[PDB]
Amino acid sequence: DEENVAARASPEPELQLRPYQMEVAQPALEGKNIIICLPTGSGKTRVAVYIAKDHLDKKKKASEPGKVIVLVNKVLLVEQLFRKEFQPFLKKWYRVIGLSGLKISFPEVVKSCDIIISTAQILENSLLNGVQLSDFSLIIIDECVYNNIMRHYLMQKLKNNRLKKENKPVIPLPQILGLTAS
Ligand code: NA
Repeated sequence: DEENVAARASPEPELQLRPYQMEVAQPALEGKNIIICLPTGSGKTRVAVYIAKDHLDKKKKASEPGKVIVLVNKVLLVEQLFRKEFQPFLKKWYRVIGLSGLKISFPEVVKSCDIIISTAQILENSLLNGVQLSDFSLIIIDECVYNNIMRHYLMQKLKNNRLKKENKPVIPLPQILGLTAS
């Protein structure tokens, strides 16, 4: 019909999820740390991008810091998620970049961009050594390397419990979104 004719001439990618995908995303949309398990890579990716956009939109509305890092475990996945997914979906609203490993610096992409696609190793190197976990409001972990990052998170949670006891400000920690297909 008339609606269908128009839709057939509407080329921009769309980020409307199926109801099942919405159901499994819901706790992440509410800001809860969670794992999402989906049956396809394309589905997992679309859900990740939707959650990232929702997250950053809410932070902007609330005048709170918003910055997403997406961690993968292969250099080729960095360029894929950057150029084929997050950039085409969100470039209208957010500064997206992929960094895998020559002039571009990881600490500087963290300062200047809103969605950073990188490897777990690069984050871990920047952390275990320029960058802090608190810099990010959301960390998306593909195929949920990660033991050290997770220990680091948990230790900051423990440290925050001490800071609270001491009537000192806590250090902000990101929401964690783990993905697995499937
Ligand atoms: Na799916």
